Amino acid sequence: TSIAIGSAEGFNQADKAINTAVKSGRWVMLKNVHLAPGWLMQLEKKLHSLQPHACFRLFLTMEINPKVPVNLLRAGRIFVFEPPPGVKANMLRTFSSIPVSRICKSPNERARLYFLLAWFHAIIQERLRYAPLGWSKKYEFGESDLRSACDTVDTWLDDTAKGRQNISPDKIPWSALKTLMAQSIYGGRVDNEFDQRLLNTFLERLFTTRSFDSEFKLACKVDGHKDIQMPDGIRREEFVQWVELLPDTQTPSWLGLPNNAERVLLTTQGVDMISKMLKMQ
Amino acid sequence: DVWIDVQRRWVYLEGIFTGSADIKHLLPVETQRFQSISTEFLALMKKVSKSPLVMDVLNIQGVQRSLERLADLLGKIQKALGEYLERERSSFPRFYFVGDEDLLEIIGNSKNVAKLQKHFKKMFAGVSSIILNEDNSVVLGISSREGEEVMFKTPVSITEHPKINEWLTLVEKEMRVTLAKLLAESVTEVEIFGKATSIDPNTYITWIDKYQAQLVVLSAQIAWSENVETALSSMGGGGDAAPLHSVLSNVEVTLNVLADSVLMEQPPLRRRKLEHLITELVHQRDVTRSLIKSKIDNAKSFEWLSQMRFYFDPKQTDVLQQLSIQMANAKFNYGFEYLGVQDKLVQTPLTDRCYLTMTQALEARLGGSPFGPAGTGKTESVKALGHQLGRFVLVFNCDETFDFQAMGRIFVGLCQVGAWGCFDEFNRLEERMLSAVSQQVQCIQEALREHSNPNYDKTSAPITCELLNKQVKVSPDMAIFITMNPGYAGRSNLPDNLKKLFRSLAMTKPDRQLIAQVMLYSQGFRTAEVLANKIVPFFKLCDEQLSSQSHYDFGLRALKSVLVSAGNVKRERIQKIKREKEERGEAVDEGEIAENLPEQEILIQSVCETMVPKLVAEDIPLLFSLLSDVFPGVQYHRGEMTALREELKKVCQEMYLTYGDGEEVGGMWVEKVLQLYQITQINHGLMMVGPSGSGKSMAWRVLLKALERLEGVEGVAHIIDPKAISKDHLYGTLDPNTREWTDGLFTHVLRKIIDSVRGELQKRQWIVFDGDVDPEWVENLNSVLDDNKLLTLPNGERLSLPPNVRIMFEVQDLKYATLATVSRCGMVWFSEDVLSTDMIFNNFLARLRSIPLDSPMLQIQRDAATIMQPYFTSNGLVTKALEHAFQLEHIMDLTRLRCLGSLFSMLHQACRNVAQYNANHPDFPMQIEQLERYIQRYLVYAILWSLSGDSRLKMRAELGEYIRRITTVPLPTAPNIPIIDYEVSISGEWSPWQAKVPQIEVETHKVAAPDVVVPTLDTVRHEALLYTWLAEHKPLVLCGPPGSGKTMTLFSALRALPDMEVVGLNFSSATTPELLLKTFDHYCEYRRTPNGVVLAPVQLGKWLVLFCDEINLPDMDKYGTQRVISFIRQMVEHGGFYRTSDQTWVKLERIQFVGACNPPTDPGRKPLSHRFLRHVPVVYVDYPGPASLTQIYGTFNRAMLRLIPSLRTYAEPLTAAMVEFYTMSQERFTQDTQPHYIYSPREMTRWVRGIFEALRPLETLPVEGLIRIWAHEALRLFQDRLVEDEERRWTDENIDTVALKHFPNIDREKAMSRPILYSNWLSKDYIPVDQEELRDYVKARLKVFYEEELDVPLVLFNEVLDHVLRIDRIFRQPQGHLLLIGVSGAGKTTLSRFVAWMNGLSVYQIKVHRKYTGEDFDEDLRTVLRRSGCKNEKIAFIMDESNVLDSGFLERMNTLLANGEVPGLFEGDEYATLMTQCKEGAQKEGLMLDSHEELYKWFTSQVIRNLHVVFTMNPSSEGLKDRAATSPALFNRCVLNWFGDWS
Amino acid sequence: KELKNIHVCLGGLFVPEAYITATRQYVAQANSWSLEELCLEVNVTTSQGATLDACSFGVTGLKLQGATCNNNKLSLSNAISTALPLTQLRWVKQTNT
Ligand SMILES: Nc1ncnc2c1ncn2[C@@H]1O[C@H](COP(=O)(O)OP(=O)(O)OP(=O)(O)O)[C@@H](O)[C@H]1O
Ligand SMILES: Nc1ncnc2c1ncn2[C@@H]1O[C@H](COP(=O)(O)OP(=O)(O)O)[C@@H](O)[C@H]1O
Ligand SMILES: Nc1ncnc2c1ncn2[C@@H]1O[C@H](COP(=O)(O)OP(=O)(O)O)[C@@H](O)[C@H]1O
Ligand SMILES: Nc1ncnc2c1ncn2[C@@H]1O[C@H](COP(=O)(O)OP(=O)(O)O)[C@@H](O)[C@H]1O
Ligand SMILES: [Mg+2]
Repeated sequence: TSIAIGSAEGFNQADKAINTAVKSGRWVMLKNVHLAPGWLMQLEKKLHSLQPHACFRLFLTMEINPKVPVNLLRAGRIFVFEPPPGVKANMLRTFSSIPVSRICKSPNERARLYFLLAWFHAIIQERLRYAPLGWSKKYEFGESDLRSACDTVDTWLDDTAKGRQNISPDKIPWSALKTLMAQSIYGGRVDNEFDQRLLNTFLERLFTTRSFDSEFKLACKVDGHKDIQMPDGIRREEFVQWVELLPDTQTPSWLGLPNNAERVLLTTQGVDMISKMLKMQ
Repeated sequence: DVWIDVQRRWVYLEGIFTGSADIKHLLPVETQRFQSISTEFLALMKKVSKSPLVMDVLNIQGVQRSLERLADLLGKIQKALGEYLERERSSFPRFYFVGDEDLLEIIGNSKNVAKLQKHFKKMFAGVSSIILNEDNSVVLGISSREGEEVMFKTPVSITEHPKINEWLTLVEKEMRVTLAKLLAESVTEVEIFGKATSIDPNTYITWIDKYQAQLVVLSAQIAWSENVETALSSMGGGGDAAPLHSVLSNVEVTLNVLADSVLMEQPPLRRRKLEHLITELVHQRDVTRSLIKSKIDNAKSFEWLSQMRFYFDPKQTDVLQQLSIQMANAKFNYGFEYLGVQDKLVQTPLTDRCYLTMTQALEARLGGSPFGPAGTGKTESVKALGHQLGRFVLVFNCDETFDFQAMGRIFVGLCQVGAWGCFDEFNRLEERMLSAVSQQVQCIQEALREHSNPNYDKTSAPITCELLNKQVKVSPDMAIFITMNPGYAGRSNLPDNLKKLFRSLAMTKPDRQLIAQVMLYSQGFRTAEVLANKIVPFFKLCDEQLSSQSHYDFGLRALKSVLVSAGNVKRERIQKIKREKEERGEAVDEGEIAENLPEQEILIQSVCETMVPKLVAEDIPLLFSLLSDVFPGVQYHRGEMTALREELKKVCQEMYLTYGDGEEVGGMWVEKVLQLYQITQINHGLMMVGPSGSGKSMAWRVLLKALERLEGVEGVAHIIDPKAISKDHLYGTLDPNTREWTDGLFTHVLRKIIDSVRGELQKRQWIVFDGDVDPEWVENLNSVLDDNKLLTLPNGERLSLPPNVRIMFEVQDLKYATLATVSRCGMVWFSEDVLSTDMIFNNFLARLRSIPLDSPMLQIQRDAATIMQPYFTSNGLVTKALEHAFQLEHIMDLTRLRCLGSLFSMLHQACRNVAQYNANHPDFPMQIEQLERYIQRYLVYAILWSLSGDSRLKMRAELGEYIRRITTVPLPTAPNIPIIDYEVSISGEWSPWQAKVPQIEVETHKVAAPDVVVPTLDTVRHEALLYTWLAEHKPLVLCGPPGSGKTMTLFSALRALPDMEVVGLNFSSATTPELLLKTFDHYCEYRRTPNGVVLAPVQLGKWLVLFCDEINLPDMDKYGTQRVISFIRQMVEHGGFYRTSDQTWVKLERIQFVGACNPPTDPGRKPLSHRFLRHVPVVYVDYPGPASLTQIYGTFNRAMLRLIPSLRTYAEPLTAAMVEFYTMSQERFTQDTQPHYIYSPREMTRWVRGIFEALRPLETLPVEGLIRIWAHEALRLFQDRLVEDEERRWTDENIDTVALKHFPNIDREKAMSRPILYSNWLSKDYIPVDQEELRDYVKARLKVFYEEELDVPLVLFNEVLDHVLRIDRIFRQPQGHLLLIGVSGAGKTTLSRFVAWMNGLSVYQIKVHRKYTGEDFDEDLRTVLRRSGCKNEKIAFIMDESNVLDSGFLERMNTLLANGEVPGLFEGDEYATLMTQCKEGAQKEGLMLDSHEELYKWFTSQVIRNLHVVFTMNPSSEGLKDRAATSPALFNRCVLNWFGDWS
Repeated sequence: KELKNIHVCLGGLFVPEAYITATRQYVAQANSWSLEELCLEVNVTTSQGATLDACSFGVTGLKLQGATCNNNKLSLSNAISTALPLTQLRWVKQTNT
């Protein structure tokens, strides 16, 4: 039972659902509980004097703000959800979130399309860290955009491929996918001409028939003279296995940005780390 | 608790069942039940009314049981009626868009269809009325607001379907099927018009006239889509000759025909159809050109699927599903909702991108979220897409009152009807409301997703969603759209879960050039391309080059307004050329007229009419240079609107205003008036921006009167101060319990205009918002000030703005308004240079010569005006004096009209003085020479007191010296005495003020009494000035340091006016107009005179002076507005306010306001609004100087020391010792260190009073004892509030130093034994007490205290003895309140209780708990006030800072501390009970009082004499500063004792 | 006339877009051209070694991020920013080519 916090009827529904689930063993999720900091305290006291069913679970989704009571934080286990640390982690999360049966479907090219989608999503989400240069503002390129892009890819591939096991890369509706991602899915958030130009950059560079060649490069001159190579596989597990063997030497050149873009940031955080190590002394 | 509920239920149910005489035919069984209920009700009315006694009816048996049965019956019948309303809403779901009372109105009025014709506008998109035959028995068709009608193929017969829901559903279905059939026929014809080399204009115009505006555009789109699809299917072979060029040429020739058509005169409906067709075919031409350039040869290429394509299948049996609209992979079926004649937008690249994104969102069964700055056309694009699919789109202007329940019911209506909800400003909701609404949105979207599954079949169970604990059917055609402006003020943050439910789209840069080009081309402008390419860069360069002003807007709305005005101007110029040709010759050729038409000149005229009025002076040359550069060689000269100009002349003459043409005096004002008229003609939302007193109000009033006298249409203006009332009182409230809507002020006015019972729609209605503008209240008018012209309320009601209504704002700035409001309003900028000072002088002189002040009075006024005319000219005495005074320093911001109004009031007082002289001397009236001398000297005097009255002495002297240098009036000849020290005698000669200051001898028993003033120069000057300002009833403000004597001066001046009764109000940080309303309820009454409701004081013949103690304390909101200050400004400038009980204008009579305040630079004080300060002269009362203080307290000391003759020679030194030390401390301890370190003559007054009390009983006393008393009082005054030890050491040392300096030959030890203790416990008199004897006495009294009262043992040290002595000192004084500041657990409460027990006071402490509220505090306050004011019981009310749970606690306590009464505490039966007990108490005392006013005065006096409030709080740094503003009386009415921590 | 030959720092002006508009207006008025048909061309030269014609205005303080300018041609660089010595903004008639 999912309940959104904020209204009196919401509090009544939350109380009723928790009271039912602590006996039945069902699950209760409460969303945006940070908007009612006072009620969270009575919720914590109610939870403390309670011996619910074995399978009962209570999830409280919230934003990271100081209004959340400290006692509630101590009473429960905290999980922080944020952008993945790097391109490899982002692509691994993307592949884990999408079901295996979805990627492995009638056309074998769907797996490579999904891999391209994951790489694209990882690149644009990782460029958000270098906010002045990677983009012009902190766009909210998130998981909903990834779902919309996956749905678009599925719909247009199914339309083009009437259940055929294999289709030619030139027959893939590249223009439809590129336009829908540059105008509706990812371009909807973009409110700048130059950010739109950069999105069109990435979409034209990545989504093309040339992405199905063995000589395709995902990125160029990442460090020195080597470059990221497009995997030659045709199955989802092979793409995931390629993602697992990423060098773990990510640089902003992976994103197309200059390598020095992180030099200030990686400096500040480093100094920041010292400060934290000094604050806990 | 049962009778009232049953009574109300029966009343409203009887009203429902009687107003609807046909409701019985559909509700039979409950009709019989209600007949039985009515018979029972008649039985009760026939039984209880015979005996009008409660005891006579509570003795009758069978009453309570029958009442309970009736209550149950009423509840059951109400529930049944609610279920019936729900069931009837289930069929024909459009009834979800009407209220329950409205639904019942249609239910009961099914027989007569005339009453139902006003409900179709809110149940249908474009159906305004239903066409019926003469019998009113069959529905022949439908009609729109524009008059376009659709004739049903098969009319709906009401006789064959008597039930309302059935024939309404049949009407809707017949609407859809008739629209489908007409669309099919129009498509059949336009196909013939298609695939043709040439098009006959006559046949095309005939086809356009035949079909509706919706259907012609739809058919053109269908034909073009079919042609393109056929061409692509032919070209699918690849590398083949393209017949797509044939489609492009067909579009081109049709565009040529349409462009030729719009050049010539057309009927308005045909012209709008031609414009829509031109726009659509221009878009088609652009799309075809893009397809040709891209070499698209496949119909399955995305360059063709990304477009909106229309497929028509005549083979479909269902005409509703006959048309399909497809964009990318999204498919929709045309809703066939009659939309009337809407304004089509230009399909720009952004619009296309918006269409694609929103259609993708719709296919995903999730909402759309277009975001961006205001004026990007986010809302219009959503409405245009909805109209493209034939959907019913409702726009809801959302605010924070759109709570969970309102949004839920809106969603229920949208689900049932199957309509599109465009929620504009969705971020104006609360974040918690956004989160709550996210759940409903998710449920609806999940239901839609389940509907879209192919496994579902329409024959199975319908899809329902859980909305508001109910199963609600969800139509597949529902859509939710939310347009929000990210970054604006008053906007909230959307939760992530809600954001994931919408597909967002950035609409930031509209394609302005394309819009301009297409709009100008559709209006008939030849060379529209060059016009657009000139006018869009012009707007961009105006945005870049011009200075940044808060009222500047050069976005799309501005260009849109410019383009619409350009089209209107072109039509008017064509008509003018036509009539000129008719009167000169007979040859008329419309093609020639179009050919030789200066289109660029028309565009320049439009730009000047729309952009120029808002420009500031420094930006006008820049914009005109931009015009000369972008449009070179073309010039526009504004037409001379003479016919309005003579009307303006006549109105100005009748209103004593100055009129000018061009460069004469007042010409700029008339130019601004004409600009305002043009903006009214072009805009339905206007705003008049400019500094206070720039002539805005007179401008729009004169324009209204001139328009009434020119057009013959009577003009009615409703003036509202939006920030003088709460937003709930402005727009309305929705009851969270009963879902009942109470209209606000603006809502009530608009609804009354719309109903037009008294012919309101036939009058020019102007709703002016004269007040501050912030996004909290003005954004609710967004949909009002937009194309929607609609006010949307949370209860789902939508009110359309009538065409005769203009929404106007009169503001002084827009620094807090967002761009959303600025862009939706035409701005007229009123600089201070528009209204010259000569204009104000002319107005004043004309009013003086015309309006009598009380005809001999008018003759005196005319003579005085003739005498003072030479000084009121340009570069005259007054003008130069004002210019110089603007260079001085004043206690408040100096505005021209404040000084000018002060001067005018003083001149009116001078005329009244001359009239009084003439009345006093009937034999010898004042002659012309004496009058001339008096008027000139008084003019100089009034200039001095009006232009420097709010300044210090040195500024006043500087202004006097400047006037002396520049004036020619005979002035006082003293080499060193400033002119400000003289007054003007009625004989016409300067006389020094010192002659009015006599050395008085105050009576011995009246030493330092509250109403005893020692005459001083400032006292006699300020008294005269206040008398002058009060006699005219002009509101005034006294500014100065606390304890400067503002209240004393005001009361002294009012003593000379016996016809005025003063009422004290003490403002604080949380003061709101409800305090004023309570004061009005207590002291005044409302009566309904034939002219309206008038609020006047109860005491006839008396003027009520509402004296506000701290007028600048009330808190400003985050937009720099004090609500109470705006309320007072409205009551002063408009002479009344609005009663929010019934939204009625109440006019004040015999009520005037006086304010007092500390300087605005003081902590906790805010500067007053310039629009408020314009009407209130400000007088600066400074602290008395050493000479004046020496005189005032020297007099009090002599009167005091007259008690002991042997000490009579020590009055002069003692006063000096009083004056010096008080000075030193005032320099040593300032508000910079601690907030409470405030020293004023008030401390010295207490000093003299305390020494006088000490000296009253003594028959004799040596000098050493007098010095000891002086030092003890100095310690109790200057040392008790000190925080640090070093400050108290300084106080001791300098007390000794001052005493030794002023009393050399004394015994130091006998007078300054450091334990200086005084008490009247050991003896009858207040003689000094020894520390050891005092300790023993306190020990014995503490033993008795333990035995009788609280038994907590106490340890006695010296500080305890000092503190109990101080508390005993305070409890022995009238209105003696304490503020003990110290650490918790230090014994403050215990010592206070012990001292109260010793003095016989009854200790009262409020018992605060978790459920303690304001009502409990009010009840406790009533209890204490009754006990201490009616029973004559001395009560020590002990309150701790932790007992406070709200600011209302501090408000009530502040009022009680300052005045001794709360004006609104006793209201209702409580007031009657209080009056009864007060009469009983007065009879007990021996006073026979009859009226409630004098009895309430006696009650207040008893409370003041008895109640002692002891406030205890911990010593917080910021807490004390906060309390100094929240409760000022805690620091001016309470004695502060700093106990601190134990030393 | 002297105000045309001075080199200003666009970052040191309260409203630099007003400066761009003013230069465009000056060029349009000098040549009696229409204001809307003027486009901007950029020429990067040394501050001392430069000449301003009737349409050229000098600008200093512009910084090129991630690129270097040689002979008025841009090349990618690994430096954070490169200081452009002097920038000549020259207003010309639009060619639509
Ligand atoms: N045409 C005129 N000729 C002479 N006096 C005028 C004229 N118009 C206005 N005045 C006077 O000048 C003052 C202007 O006051 P008005 O209320 O019109 O200004 P405002 O800008 O609307 O003020 P506020 O901002 O305080 O609401 C008044 O004293 C008014 O009587
Ligand atoms: N494509 C267009 N063609 C014509 N007028 C347009 C177009 N887009 C927007 N407009 C106009 O611009 C204004 C936008 O109003 P609105 O939709 O309320 O803006 P926003 O949603 O940005 O607040 C209206 O005057 C509207 O008619
Ligand atoms: N001429 C005077 N005669 C008597 N008292 C005076 C005179 N001038 C000043 N005072 C004293 O100044 C103080 C002013 O108190 P109050 O009227 O409350 O000041 P404010 O209105 O500035 O708060 C009183 O103690 C009053 O007795
Ligand atoms: N002088 C004192 N000697 C002994 N106990 C004291 C003394 N003053 C206060 N107490 C004790 O402190 C408590 C009362 O504190 P109270 O007067 O309520 O504190 P506060 O100063 O915060 O009002 C009781 O326990 C009382 O016996
Ligand atoms: Mg006004």
